[PDB]
Amino acid sequence: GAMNSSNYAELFNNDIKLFVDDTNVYRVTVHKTFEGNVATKAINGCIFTLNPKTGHLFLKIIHTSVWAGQKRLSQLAKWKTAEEVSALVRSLPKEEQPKQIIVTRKAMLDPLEVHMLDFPNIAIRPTELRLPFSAAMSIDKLSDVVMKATEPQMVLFNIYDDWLDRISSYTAFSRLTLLLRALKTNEESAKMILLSDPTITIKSYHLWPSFTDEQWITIESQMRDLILTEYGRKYNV
Amino acid sequence: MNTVPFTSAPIEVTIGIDQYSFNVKENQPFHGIKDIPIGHVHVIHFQHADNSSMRYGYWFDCRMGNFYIQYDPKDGLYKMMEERDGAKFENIVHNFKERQMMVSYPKIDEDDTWYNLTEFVQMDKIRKIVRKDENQFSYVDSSMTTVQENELSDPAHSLNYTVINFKSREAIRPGHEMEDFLDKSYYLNTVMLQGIFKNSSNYFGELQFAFLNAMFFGNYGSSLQWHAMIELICSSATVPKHMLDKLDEILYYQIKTLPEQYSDILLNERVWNICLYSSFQKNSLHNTEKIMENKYPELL
Ligand SMILES: CCSc1nnc(CC)n1N
Ligand SMILES: CCSc1nnc(CC)n1N
Repeated sequence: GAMNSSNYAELFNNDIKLFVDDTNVYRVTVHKTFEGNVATKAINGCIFTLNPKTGHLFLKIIHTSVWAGQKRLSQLAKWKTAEEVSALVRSLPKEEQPKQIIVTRKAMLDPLEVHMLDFPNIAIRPTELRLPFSAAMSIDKLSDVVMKATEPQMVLFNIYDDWLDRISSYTAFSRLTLLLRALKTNEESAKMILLSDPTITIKSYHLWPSFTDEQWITIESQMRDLILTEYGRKYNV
Repeated sequence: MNTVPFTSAPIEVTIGIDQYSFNVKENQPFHGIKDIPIGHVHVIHFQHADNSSMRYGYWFDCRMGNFYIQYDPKDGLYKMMEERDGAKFENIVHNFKERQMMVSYPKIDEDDTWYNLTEFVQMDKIRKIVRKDENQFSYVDSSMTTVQENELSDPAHSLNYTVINFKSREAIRPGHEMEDFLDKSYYLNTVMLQGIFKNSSNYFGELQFAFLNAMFFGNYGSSLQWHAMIELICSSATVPKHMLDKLDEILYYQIKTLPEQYSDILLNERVWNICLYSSFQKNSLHNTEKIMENKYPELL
C-alpha cells in the first residue's frame, strides 16, 4: 500500500522499484494576450523516474509538440506520464523490470494502473512522503537537456554521481532529498551554497560538485540551516 | 390468477410477496397466497421472528409449474417445492380457498409498481444467475456471494451476475487506455451490450434483479452489481436514447419503492453523485434526479 515514514528502508532493499514524479511533465508560462486576456504557452517538460537504490534516473523529456491540439492538458499529462512509464517498463529486460512503482502524487494511481493492467504483478503504490522531486529542474544539467530538446527524448543519468562508491543508498537518497528540498525552498541560496568555492567543480559526467566527505558534511549542514531558516523567514520564528 | 399454498406455518415468520408483507404467528392456521397476478415473476420471502439473520426467499413464475411452500424442521426453513400431480394441486388449493385462510395478493388496480420493478426480469435469466437446474424456481438469501466477490467461496451457492470491472483488460482496449477509462462507451456497447447481454432488455433485467435482491434480502453483492450497472451507463458518453429514457424510469421506480430507512446502506453516495451531477448522463435522468433530490437530499 502507501509508502511513508514507517516503511522507509524498503526503498533500499533488493526488490527493484521506481519512483515516478509527474510534477514537471506539463509546464506553462501564463501571459497576457494583445486583447488583455490570459493565455498559457507550454514549455518542455519531463517525467522523473528514479530507482532510489541505484540512482538510475530515466528522464523522459516531454516536448511541447505532444500537447498540440489537445484539450484538458493537465488530465492528459497524467495519462501521457503513465503511457511513457508503461513503455519504459516494456522496453526493459524482464529481470530489470520493477516489482513496484511508487507515484509521488495520488492522481497518477489510476492512469498508471490502467496502463499497466497486463503487468498484474507490478504493484502501483502511493506515498505519504512529501518528496521534493519537483525541484529536479533546479539541477542545471537536467534543466539544460529538457529546454534544449527539439523532439521527444529519453536521457539516462545517475542522480547520485559516484556517491555509492563511498556511502549507502539510504545515505545517498537522504543527501539527494536534502539537496532538492533546499533547492525547492530557496533556489538561489541553495545554488550559492553548492558553487560558492570555485575550486570544487562538477565533473563533465556528473550532476553535482566533487565534494570530499568532509565538504559534504559542511554542505549538508548549510542546507539544513537554509531549510529551517526559510521556515522561519516564512512563518516568522 | 394463481396460488401458492402452504402446508402449514409452524414457526412465527414475516412473509413477503413482492413488495407486500404480513406477519404469521407460530402454528397459526395459514394456507398460502392466492390471486397472484399472472404475467410477472414473483418473489416470496421470509424473515423468522426468532432470527432476523437470514432473510431468504424464492423467485418463481406460476406459468412454469404449480409451486407450494412447506416448512422443513431439519433445515429450519420454509422451502418452495413443485407439485407435479395437477389434480392433487387443484384439489388442495380449492379446499384451502373454500376454508378462507389465504392472504389475497393485495394489488391496487391503479398500481403498476411491481410491473415497473420487473419489466425486463425473466425467469430464464434468473435461473442462469442462480444455478440450480433441478428446480423451476430460484432460492436467494442475505448471505449469498457473487462470482466477482469470490474472485477477490462455495461456487454452487453463488450469484452468477455478469462481472463488471472498470480497471480490467476487458474494459480497456491496448492504445485507448485514457479514452476507454474516461468514456466507457466501448465497454458498455461493444463488450457488454453487443457481446455479453446481446440487447439492452437483458442488461436491464439483470440490473433490476440485482436491485430487488439488494432490497429484499440485504444482499450486499447484489447492491454492488446494481450500482456497477448504473455507473457503466452513466459513465458512457454514447448511449442509445431509448436506453437512457428507460433507465430513468427504471431507477425512478426503484428509488420510489426503497424503504426510506434503508437508504443509508442500500445507496452508494459516490455512484449517485457522480451519475446525477458529474457523469456524461448528468442531464439525462430527469425523473430519477427529481425523486432523489426530494426523497434523499442528505445523500447528495
Ligand atoms: C393471514 C391468514 S389469512 C386468514 N387468517 N384468518 C382468517 C380468517 C379471517 N383468514 N382469512
Ligand atoms: C489495458 C491493459 S494495459 C495494456 N494492454 N496491452 C498493452 C500494450 C500496449 N497495455 N499497455
